[PDB]
Amino acid sequence: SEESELYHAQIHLYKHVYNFVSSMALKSAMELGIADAIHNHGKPMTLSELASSLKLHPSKVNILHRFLRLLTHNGFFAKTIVKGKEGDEEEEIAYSLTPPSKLLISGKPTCLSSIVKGALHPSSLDMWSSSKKWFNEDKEQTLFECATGESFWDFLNKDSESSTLSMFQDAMASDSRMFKLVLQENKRVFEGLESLVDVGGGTGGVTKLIHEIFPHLKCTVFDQPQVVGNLTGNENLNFVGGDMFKSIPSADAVLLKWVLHDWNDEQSLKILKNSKEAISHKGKDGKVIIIDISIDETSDDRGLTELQLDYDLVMLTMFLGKERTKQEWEKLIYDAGFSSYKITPISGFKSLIEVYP
Amino acid sequence: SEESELYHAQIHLYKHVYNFVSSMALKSAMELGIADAIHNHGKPMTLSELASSLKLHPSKVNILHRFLRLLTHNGFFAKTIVKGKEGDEEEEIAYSLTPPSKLLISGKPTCLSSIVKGALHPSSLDMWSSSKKWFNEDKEQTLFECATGESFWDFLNKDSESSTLSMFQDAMASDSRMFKLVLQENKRVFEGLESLVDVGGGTGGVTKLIHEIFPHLKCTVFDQPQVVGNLTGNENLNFVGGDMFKSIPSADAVLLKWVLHDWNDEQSLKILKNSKEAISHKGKDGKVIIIDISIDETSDDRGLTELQLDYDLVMLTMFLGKERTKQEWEKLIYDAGFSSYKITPISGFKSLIEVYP
Ligand SMILES: Nc1ncnc2c1ncn2[C@@H]1O[C@H](CSCC[C@H](N)C(=O)O)[C@@H](O)[C@H]1O
Ligand SMILES: Nc1ncnc2c1ncn2[C@@H]1O[C@H](CSCC[C@H](N)C(=O)O)[C@@H](O)[C@H]1O
Repeated sequence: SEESELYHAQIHLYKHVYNFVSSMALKSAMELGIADAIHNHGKPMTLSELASSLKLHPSKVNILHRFLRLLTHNGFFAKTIVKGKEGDEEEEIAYSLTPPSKLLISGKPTCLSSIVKGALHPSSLDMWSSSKKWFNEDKEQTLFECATGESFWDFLNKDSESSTLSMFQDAMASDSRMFKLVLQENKRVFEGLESLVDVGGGTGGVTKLIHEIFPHLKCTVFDQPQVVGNLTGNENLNFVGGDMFKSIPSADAVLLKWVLHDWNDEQSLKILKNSKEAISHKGKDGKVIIIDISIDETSDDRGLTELQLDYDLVMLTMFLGKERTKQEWEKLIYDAGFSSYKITPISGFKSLIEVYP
Repeated sequence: SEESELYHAQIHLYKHVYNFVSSMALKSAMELGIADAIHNHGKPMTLSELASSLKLHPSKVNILHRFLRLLTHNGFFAKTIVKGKEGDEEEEIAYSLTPPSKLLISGKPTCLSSIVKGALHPSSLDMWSSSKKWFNEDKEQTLFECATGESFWDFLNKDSESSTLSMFQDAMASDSRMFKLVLQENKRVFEGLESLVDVGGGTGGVTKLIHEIFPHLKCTVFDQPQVVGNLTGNENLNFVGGDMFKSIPSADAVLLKWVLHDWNDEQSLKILKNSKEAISHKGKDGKVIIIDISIDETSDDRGLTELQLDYDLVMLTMFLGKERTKQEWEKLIYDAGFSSYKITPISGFKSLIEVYP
């Protein structure tokens, strides 16, 4: 017996084998618009009612039921027992939305539909059939290039991929929108700030959001001369062109939103150093705000670390990109000269790091 | 704040969105033969050593590392810290197998490679791109037929699918082999039995296994006249042709291995009734043994119920088949007249039901 003790070993194995089914079940739920239907019904909905709302063929009803059962077990729906109308139904089960599923209700600031649709789009999953060829080849490329022949970006730009591109940029907009919510949920981060520099803020889209929640904050959008060049306006809105590797505008705080996952530790350290100098005049009152993923391998929420590692693997297979771990984030901020830092989990699995001198 | 409280809602949502990545990571691990390599090294293996064993290009090494990190987090590998050979390596991490991964070592009775390879084969995953079309169409068919145009079985039989068919029948054999292990791990089930009837035992493949662990048990392979017709041999081996819906041979016990998930409750009840009569002469000493899936929705091992529900969904999308829940198994055995029953979990997520009169 000792050693050759299966079962515990098999349950674990199969559990990971069939994980994909849970994702496909969620995918279906959103592509069918179950949340919108129940929400529009605004009252626990019955299998028949939902079936009728989705205008499903009678043969597809029991398929809806099967998907509902699993999804309910996965916490995307709550089961209720409802009345019935006399000579029919007797005792029937009704379904209600749950916080997780409410995120799938469209026409709402919190809708994450487009994002889940892109994350589970065929162009995101089919490439995996080339994983073995990808591991054993001599060419350095993304798994997407290996399986498709072209890079992900070139694929979207094709003419026969017009719709695919609309979907992904809908997800992109949906992601930048959610930032607004991050601001709303973490006002204490920007509370005692008189000014802020949005490094690599491009045309000022993100600053605009910041201004929607904090109208009085003096924001200076910093980017390259060409990207900013002209642009002006507002007493609290600022556009200055320059090079973040040489110097970044002084302010109460420095925002680095999605600007460090593109640079290596060397280039990232210089940016952090220039960031510390830009707040240097505010002394121990200034702070650097980093918005990027941080994987906490030693976290107690194993599921969250796994989700983070999952995402990181998608960045690898699709773009050959990487996210940093909490420790390498620590090394970076300390090697830059800061005294402490505070990580705040945001948007499911992302992070908001507050760095203090 | 109340109601509009995200985060907890998002972490849950994304966790299910990106579940597929864990499956693809396991898929890679087996297609690369990481377990075989470490096992053949028979000592915790270093990233370099494994990289060299897999003969990976230098550019693919860091990809191996990324996949290893996640898989380790998912418990398929244990990290160790090893020596190093002087002027190189310094302190390097080594990887060891875990019970779950040891299941991937080939040339062993417990190897579940072929099974995981089929379960994660493109012919098993690509069809999901047609899920929306499948839900909204009027034709009753499997998701595989909807996306491919042909049934799963016809696909395997094609000439251009010779290899695909070898893979799936390797998985089938691998599954029937594992039964031998189920027997070894549950001898007390067949311990006090003098005889046994293997209903729908076909040509006696499964009885052969039963005879390997229990040489003295009198087994009578029961099936249709044509499938058995001739076949004879052995004092403890028996072949009798007939119809299980009319009557099944008497014996100390009746085995129903994968024979009930093909019949509806009506046909399944008749088979159970005829099974009770076949052991009727042994009184309260006889038993009916059912080997088929049982989903325990109220189980405390939520993960196992989810895995079972996952599998059940694959049977739906690929064959339009179904597995039963523990309660509907209960209704069946009680409506047949039995007094009690005992469910024993086997092979990861399957079940072995012992039914008593
Ligand atoms: N030397 C440099 N100085 C300042 N900005 C630079 C730079 N090199 C590149 N960039 C800018 O880096 C930005 C990276 S993208 C930054 C993302 C942005 N804050 C968001 O929320 O989406 C680009 O807008 C690019 O123009
Ligand atoms: N009326 C009947 N009586 C007995 N066997 C029947 C039958 N109708 C169909 N079968 C048999 O039902 C079996 C279902 S498959 C049973 C699976 C088998 N015990 C295993 O371990 O793989 C077939 O072998 C088929 O020949």
